[PDB]
Amino acid sequence: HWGYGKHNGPEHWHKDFPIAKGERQSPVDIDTHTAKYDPSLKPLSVSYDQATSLRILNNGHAFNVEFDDSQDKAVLKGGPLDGTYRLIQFHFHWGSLDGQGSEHTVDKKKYAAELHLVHWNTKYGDFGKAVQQPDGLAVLGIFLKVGSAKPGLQKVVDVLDSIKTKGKSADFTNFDPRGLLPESLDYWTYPGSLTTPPLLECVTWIVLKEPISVSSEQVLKFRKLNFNGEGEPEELMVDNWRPAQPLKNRQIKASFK
Ligand SMILES: Nc1ccc(/N=N/c2ccc(S(N)(=O)=O)cc2)cc1
Ligand SMILES: [K+]
Ligand SMILES: [K+]
Ligand SMILES: [Zn+2]
Repeated sequence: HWGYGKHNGPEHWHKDFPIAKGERQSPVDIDTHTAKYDPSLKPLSVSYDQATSLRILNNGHAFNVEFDDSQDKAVLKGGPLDGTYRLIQFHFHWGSLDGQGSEHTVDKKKYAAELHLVHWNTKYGDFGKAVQQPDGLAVLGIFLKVGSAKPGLQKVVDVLDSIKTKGKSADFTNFDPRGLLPESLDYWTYPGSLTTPPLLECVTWIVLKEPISVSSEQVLKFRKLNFNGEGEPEELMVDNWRPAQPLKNRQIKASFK
């Protein structure tokens, strides 16, 4: 029954998930001055031309846009990655107010929200086997700030009314995640974890430096979602972010000078 509240939120997770206090937990604060440019990083390749979305789901902690990952399509490679990683889902974390909501921070700055595009390493055959591996996953993280609308986000916004409550899902085909990407692929990268239980330490994080802008109206619609199920007392789905965790024995690398 983990969640984001007082009695079940991030400070409680370690009881059921002791890895919460592990050596490579996420998210982290990205100290931009300490991050070092890495000339060993290969160009990052985001190839989403053939991405095939299937469905959108309110899982009671966020909403997931799911992809058919049965064929080699929507792939992430290059950068810090060895081999090819396949897109399985994306989701967001966001705040109750524009001043908070991101999981990663940049010199302690919190963005209004953060998009996570989740990929599994194809060497491991599927997502379930990949999460048993230290290099099983790559998550592409993208910050959201409130300003101009993101036109490519609107289709997601408009379907949220149909998945208000935990356990609701809806068909969501033909969504193009290319419409969610900023111009620049400049990034920071480090080894980390899932940011929700089970908090598994499988993730190569790739966090883009350039945020996307979304409108106040768009993020307000995220905030109308519910953590609770249909017929249950309303608890708005807001502040579904884990705070920054200790960096410990890690270096953050920059893809740019
Ligand atoms: N058994 C199991 C259950 C839930 C799992 N969740 N997958 C996740 C995928 C991505 C993230 S995140 N917020 O992108 O780090 C967090 C969790 C993964 C494995
Ligand atoms: K609450
Ligand atoms: K949940
Ligand atoms: Zn996430």
